[PDB]
Amino acid sequence: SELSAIETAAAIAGGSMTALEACDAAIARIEQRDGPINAVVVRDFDRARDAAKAADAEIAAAVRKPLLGVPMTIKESFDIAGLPTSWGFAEHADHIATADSLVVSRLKAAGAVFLGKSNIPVGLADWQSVNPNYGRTNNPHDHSRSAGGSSGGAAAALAAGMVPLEYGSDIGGSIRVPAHFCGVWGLKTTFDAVSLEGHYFPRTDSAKADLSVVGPMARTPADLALALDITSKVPLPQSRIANLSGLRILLLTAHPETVADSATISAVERAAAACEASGATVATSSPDLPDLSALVADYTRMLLVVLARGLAPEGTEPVSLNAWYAMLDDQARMMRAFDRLFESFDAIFCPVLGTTAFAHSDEPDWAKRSLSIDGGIAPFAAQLGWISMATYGGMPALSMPLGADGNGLPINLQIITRNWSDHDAIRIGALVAEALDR
Amino acid sequence: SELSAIETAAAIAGGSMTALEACDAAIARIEQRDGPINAVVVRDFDRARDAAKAADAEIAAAVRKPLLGVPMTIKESFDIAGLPTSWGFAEHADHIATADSLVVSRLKAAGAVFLGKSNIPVGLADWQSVNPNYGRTNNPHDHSRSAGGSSGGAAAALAAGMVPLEYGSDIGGSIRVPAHFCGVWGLKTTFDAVSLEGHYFPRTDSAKADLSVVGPMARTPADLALALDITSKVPLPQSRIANLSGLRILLLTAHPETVADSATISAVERAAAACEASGATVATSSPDLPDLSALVADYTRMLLVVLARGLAPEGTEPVSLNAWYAMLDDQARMMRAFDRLFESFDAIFCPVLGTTAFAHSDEPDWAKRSLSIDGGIAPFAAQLGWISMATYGGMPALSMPLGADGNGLPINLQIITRNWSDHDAIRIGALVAEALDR
Ligand SMILES: Nc1ccc(NC(=O)OCCCCO)cc1
Ligand SMILES: Nc1ccc(NC(=O)OCCCCO)cc1
Repeated sequence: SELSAIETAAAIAGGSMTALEACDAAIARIEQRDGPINAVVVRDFDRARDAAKAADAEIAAAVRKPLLGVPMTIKESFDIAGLPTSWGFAEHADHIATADSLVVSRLKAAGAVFLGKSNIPVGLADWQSVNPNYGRTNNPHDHSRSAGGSSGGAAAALAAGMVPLEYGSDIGGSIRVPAHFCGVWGLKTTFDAVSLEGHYFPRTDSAKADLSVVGPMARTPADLALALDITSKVPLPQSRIANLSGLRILLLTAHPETVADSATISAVERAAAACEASGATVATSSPDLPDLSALVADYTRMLLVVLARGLAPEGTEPVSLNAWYAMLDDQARMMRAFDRLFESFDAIFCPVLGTTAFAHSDEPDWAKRSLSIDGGIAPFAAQLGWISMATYGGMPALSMPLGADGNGLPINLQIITRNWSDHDAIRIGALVAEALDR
Repeated sequence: SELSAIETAAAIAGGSMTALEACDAAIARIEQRDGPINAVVVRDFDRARDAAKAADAEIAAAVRKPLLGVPMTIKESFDIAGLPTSWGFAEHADHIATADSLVVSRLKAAGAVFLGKSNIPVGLADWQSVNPNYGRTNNPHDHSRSAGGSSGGAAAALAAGMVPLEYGSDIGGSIRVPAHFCGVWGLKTTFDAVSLEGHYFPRTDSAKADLSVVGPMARTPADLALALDITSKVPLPQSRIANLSGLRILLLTAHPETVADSATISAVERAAAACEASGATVATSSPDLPDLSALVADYTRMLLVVLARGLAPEGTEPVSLNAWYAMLDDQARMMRAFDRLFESFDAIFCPVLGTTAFAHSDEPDWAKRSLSIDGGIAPFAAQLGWISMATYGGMPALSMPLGADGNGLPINLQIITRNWSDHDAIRIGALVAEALDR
C-alpha cells in the first residue's frame, strides 16, 4: 500500500510526482504514524526539503539516478553530516557528525534524500530499540511487543510504511532480527563486502570490527538488491538463479543450543515445502554441516572480545594478541567447513529466531531475561545460535517475511548462502515469496 | 620472444600444439636454462605430463577453459597436493601439502598445468631467494645479483622465459621487488581481494595475513588481468581507461625516510613524461598526500607485530589486544587519507625500490646491511619506505618493466591506484608500456 524505493524513483522520473512531493508525503506519513511507534527519532525535515528541491532541479535537467529524490532514513549509528550520532548513549547525545558515512555518501550519490535517523538501543547491544536519548520503539503489529534490536527503528519505519528503504548493521542479528520481528526484508551482507566507514563509535573514528556487517533493509527484494549495488565496495556477482527448480536446500528447524516455536517450525517447513513443489530438493541433514554447537561457542567468545575491544573485566588477564590470532584461525577454519557444505547446497533454510517479537523488557542483563516457547520457558541468550552461523562464517543471510503466528506477530525466514553470493540470497528470497503465493 | 599464457592457450586451442607438447616445451626450457638461475626448485614434471594429457582429452571434448594446457609454476609457499611446502626451512623440507591451495585450485579449474614451484628465502623474510633446501636463485640478467625477494624464483623463471605465468605473495614488497629485480610484471593486489587459503605456514593452517596479499606475476599485463579474474574472491571491476589522455598522475621520486638512485629516478620520470606526451596530467606534489614518514613507521610497527604473531621478546612487553585494535584504527585512518588523495589522482608513479638488484648478501640481519646509491652508501632497511604505501594502505600496486640501469639490471615502475582498482593498475601499466614504444 506504500511505494517501494524503486517505484518512488520511477514516479519522480515519470512525472506523476516531484521529489519535493515524495519528501512531503513521507514526512506526512512519519508525523501521522510515528506517535505510537517512535521509530524516526532524529529528524532533518528542513534540510531534506531543500535536498528534494535540488533533486527536482536534477530531474528537470534530465538527470537520472537510481534513487533520485527517494525519501529514506538510516540507522542512528550511521554518521550523517550535521546530525547527532549517539548510539543511544546520553554521554554521546550531543556528538554531531561532521561528515557523511560511506553508505550515506553512496546513497546520496544515487540521489537519495535522508529525512532522519531510526532508533537504536544503548550501544547497539540489544534485540530491542530503546535508549535514554530517544525513548522506545514499539512494534507496529503489536505496540506491546519489541520492534527488534539496533535496526528495530529501521524495521518499524518500513513496517509502518513511513519510508521505503533503510540501512542497518549486524554483529549479533541486528538486521535479521528486527526484520523478523516487524515482518520486513533485511539482508545481512557478506563480511567485508560493505565498508563500515562512518559507522563510528561516537567521538571516535573506529568503525571496523570483526563479525560486524552493514546491510540494506526494505519491503521488496528488488530494493535490497539495488541498495546493495549502490553500497558495496565493488559490484557483487549478480544472481543467475531464474527459478527454484534444481535448487538444493538444507532445512534446519533444530539447533543444538537453542529451540524454535512450533509455529516458527511449521512456517519454515512450509517455505521448504513450497520450494520442493517448485522443483527444489530439500534435505534435512548433512554430514558436511559444521558443528553448530562448537560454532556458537567460538562465536560468543570472539563476540565478547570484539565488543570489549580486548579489555578484560574484574582483573581477569586479557586475551593475548597471539591468542586473538589463533581465534581468527579458528574462524577461518570454520569458514572452510561452510565452503564444503555449500558445495552440496545452494541455501540453508532456518529460523531467524526461535520465536516472534517478545514483550518489552527493562532488564539489560540477558541472563536475567527469558522467552516463552509454546508456553514454556526458554533461555534468552541461547537464541543467538540461529544468528551465529552467518555472522561467524561471514556468509550472507536474508531475513524475509513468511507470515505471522497465532497472535498476529510476524515470522520471518532466514536464508543463508555461501560467502559473496548476496545476490543469490535476495534472488532466492524473491522466489520463495512467489512460491508461497501459490 | 617466448609465448605468453594467453598466447599459449590460443595455440593449444587452435591446435598449433597440444597441451602435452607445450608442457614438454616448458620442461625443456627449464632443463636448458635453469642451471645458472636455480629458479624452478620443486619439479613435478611427471604428474604435470599426465595433467597435460588430461587437458588434451578436454580439448578433444571442446571444453572451454581460459588457461587449458598452459604450463606454469607457483611460488613454493603455496600449497600443492603432493608437493613440499617448506618456506625454505630445513625442518619443513619434508612437509607435504595434502590439498591444493585456493589459488592453485582456481588456476587448475581454468585448465592450468603446474610444472612445479619456484625458489624462496627462508621464511619469505628477504629480498633475495636463497635457503638450505634448494640453494640460491641468481638474477638472469646478472648472475652475481640477487633475483628479488620471496618471489625471486617466480620472477627469474619468467625473466628466463621458462614459464609464461606465475603467482607470488607480498607483505613487504615480495611481488613488486622480485619483478623489479628481474624486469617482469607483478601485481600486488588490493588487500583481501584474493584468498590466502593454502598459503599456509608449514604444518599449520594459518594464512595469518594482515598487510599480506597474493597476486599474479607474468610477462604481459593481459596475463595478469586473466590470472586476477581467475583467482580473486569476486570478479573485480574491469577498467574503463581506454587511453592516457586525462589521466591524473602523482609522480613521487623522493621519500622523507629513504632514497632512490639517479638511474631509478630517471626511469620513473621517463614513464610520467611519456604519459604527459600522451595527454596525461602529471603533478609532483599534492596537499592530500599523507605523511609517508608516519606511514612507514606505523607500517613497520604493524609488520613486526604480524610477523611475530603477537609474541614479544622476554625483556619486552607484548602489544596488547586493545593496542592492536587501535593500530588497526590507525591503519584505517591512513587508508581514508589515500581515499582523499585518489579523489584528485588516478595513479601514483614511484619507484619499486631505491636501487636495482644488489649483489648476493649472506648477512641475514638487515641492520648489518647497506646499499650503494650513486656511489654513496645507504641503509638497507630504510628501502621499505617505497613499498609501505600500497601495503599499509592496502591499495593495489603494479610493478612493470621500464628499462635497465648502466649495468643492465632492470628497473621497474610502481603504479599505485586506489583500493579495488587492480584492473586500473594493470590497464595504466599496459598503456605506459605501449607509450614507451611508439
Ligand atoms: N550479543 C549481542 C546480540 C545482539 C547485538 N546487537 C547487534 O547485532 O549489534 C549490531 C551493531 C553492529 C556493531 O555492534 C549485540 C550483541
Ligand atoms: N621486514 C620484512 C619482512 C618480510 C619481507 N619479505 C617480503 O618482501 O614480503 C614477504 C612476502 C610473504 C607474504 O606472506 C621483507 C621485509
